[PDB]
Amino acid sequence: IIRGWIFGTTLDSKTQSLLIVNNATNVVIKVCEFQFCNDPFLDV
Amino acid sequence: YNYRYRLFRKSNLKPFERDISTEIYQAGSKPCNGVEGFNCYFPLQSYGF
Ligand SMILES: *[C@@H]1O[C@H](CO)[C@@H](O[C@@H]2O[C@H](CO)[C@@H](O)[C@H](O)[C@H]2NC(C)=O)[C@H](O)[C@H]1NC(C)=O
Ligand SMILES: *[C@@H]1O[C@H](CO)[C@@H](O)[C@H](O)[C@H]1NC(C)=O
Repeated sequence: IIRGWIFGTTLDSKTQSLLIVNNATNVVIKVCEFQFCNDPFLDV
Repeated sequence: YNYRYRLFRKSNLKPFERDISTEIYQAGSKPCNGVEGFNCYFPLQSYGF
């Protein structure tokens, strides 16, 4: 059920954030000023 | 007039740190609430080449 992590300061597009999404051992990684789902999850 | 520097900061950068924040704040420490004015100098400033 655990499928990654968010890292940064404010975590809400006010700053650059490292996003890691995990598919057990495959990983997706990107570093934008993302706006996620505001109460975060992988959006299945 | 485009070529730009943050003229002031609230701390020095870590080596190879990138910072694209854009907020007015201050040069110094006067209460300013994100509005320009005395001491409230926006650090993003540029050169007339
Ligand atoms: C990295 O980010 C942190 C915030 O998450 C910055 O820490 C704050 O720095 C100001 C002064 O610049 C202090 O007034 C705050 O009390 C600090 N907060 C915390 C929680 O420590 C920090 O300046 C940033 N580091 C760099 C090198 O830019
Ligand atoms: C991992 O999951 C993402 C969606 O969360 C998907 O785009 C990607 O193709 C997946 N990769 C693998 C190898 O499972």
